Amino acid sequence: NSFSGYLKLTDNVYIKNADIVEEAKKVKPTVVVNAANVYLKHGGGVAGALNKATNNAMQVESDDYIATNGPLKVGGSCVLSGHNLAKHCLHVVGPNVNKGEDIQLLKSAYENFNQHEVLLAPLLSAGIFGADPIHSLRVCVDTVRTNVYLAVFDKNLYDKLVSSFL
Ligand SMILES: O=C(O)[C@@H]1CCC[C@H]1c1ccc2cccnc2c1
Repeated sequence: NSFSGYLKLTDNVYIKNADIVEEAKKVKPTVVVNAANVYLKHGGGVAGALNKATNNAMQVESDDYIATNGPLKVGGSCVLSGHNLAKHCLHVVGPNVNKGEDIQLLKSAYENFNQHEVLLAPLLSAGIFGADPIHSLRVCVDTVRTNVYLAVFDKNLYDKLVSSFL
């Protein structure tokens, strides 16, 4: 949890223009959040990048979790190993609004972060999930009560979020 270069947006939300994989490899936080789907198949977006950085150890562990426990619900989460990236990975499922899942479930998704005092995380439901990223930051701000360090890869998006939040 030795984060460097973040800007404090609210009492508990911090943001940085950084690759979440690089932030995890250097900081080794207690919790890194994955933007997962219900079967924990880490094919693209942040999930694909985190899994590749574990050289597929995350996917093998995720497949065993699913075979034993079944899929997650949209808005739900599970805690698995963080492997070489963190102590734990909190796999959280935001709604895929491009497939008709309700945007209301983005609040339920962010509610999972409140179970952990400090988290390194991406924006949920943004990117391949189709939600507006600034809307996702607003829901994070309105819902998360614990300390969250958001890593935003794209500089154009980062600048847009900071201008809209400040
Ligand atoms: O922070 C961003 O710019 C986006 C917004 C929501 C998903 C974020 C993201 C971050 C790292 C990534 C690495 C690899 C691939 N996709 C990635 C996506």
